[PDB]
Amino acid sequence: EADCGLRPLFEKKSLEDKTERELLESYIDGRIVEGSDAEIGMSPWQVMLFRKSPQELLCGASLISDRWVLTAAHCLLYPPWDKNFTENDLLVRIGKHSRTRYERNIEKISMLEKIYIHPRYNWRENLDRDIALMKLKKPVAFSDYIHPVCLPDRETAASLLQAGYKGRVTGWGNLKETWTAPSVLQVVNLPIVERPVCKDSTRIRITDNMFCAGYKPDEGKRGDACEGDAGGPFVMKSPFNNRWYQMGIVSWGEGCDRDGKYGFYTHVFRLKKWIQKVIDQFGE
Ligand SMILES: C[C@@H]1CNc2c(cccc2S(=O)(=O)N[C@@H](CCCNC(=N)N)C(=O)N2CC[C@@H](C)C[C@@H]2C(=O)O)C1
Repeated sequence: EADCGLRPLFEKKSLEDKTERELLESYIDGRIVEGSDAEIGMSPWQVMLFRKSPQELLCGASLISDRWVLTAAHCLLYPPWDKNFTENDLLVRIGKHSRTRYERNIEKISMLEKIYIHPRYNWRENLDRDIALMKLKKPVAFSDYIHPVCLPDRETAASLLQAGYKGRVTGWGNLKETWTAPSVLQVVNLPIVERPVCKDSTRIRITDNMFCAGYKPDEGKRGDACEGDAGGPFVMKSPFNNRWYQMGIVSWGEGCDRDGKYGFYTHVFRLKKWIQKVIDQFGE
């Protein structure tokens, strides 16, 4: 996308969201709290993936063009639970801040033309390459509240996706609500963890198409990956062109809020080839 990574209400407008300068600095602070209410238009690529019959929220996602939504394959397909949603079992709302409040002339809704899951998406073991692209029927117009997010390049992925560096999840606590055995848009900034540690922390076979984020718990923080939503986006603001890049789809995890457990994600850049191939050779 020629226009992405720049929020209409922020970067385009010289203003900067309260908690962002702790992302560029990747500098951790003296606070127990981590996530709270997210401000108006703080993430204009956030997409609400819905089930049709009955009506319910499934996953979060991301607008990348006026045509393509990006998400975790699991949201659409999981045969251990015979979960196979077709194009017309699902819909999307964009520009939503309040979970239960229609903002007039502001929020949009759309049905899907087609669904594209990854071919060697290993849903049989560890949800390898948990990625999926959704094409829209009627295309959406970018306003102040709807804007596409950027995709990483080789320089950005090498320079940003390292341990200690920080990223950000946004959602509506779907996850938290689903596995607690909540209202307006949530934002919680998490740091990237060492792949040596990611492995170490889980009994489950991980791949390079996967990375983890969270806090090692000898530095007691209340920063949990469950305040967002499944299939949601992981984003990191680049200090080389101000642009916000999506780095990892919220993939999977063990339990939720606990010491020395981290949210694993799809390695977006590592699959940059696939995503782009379908936009270049299928839509428009
Ligand atoms: C290979 C994975 C391993 N784990 C699981 C699987 C399936 C069902 C439930 C689990 S869970 O209990 O460990 N945890 C849930 C919820 C925890 C969310 N953690 C995060 N920090 N993201 C989960 O990972 N998943 C991912 C797979 C889907 C199918 C169910 C469920 C979810 O709703 O996100 C398959």
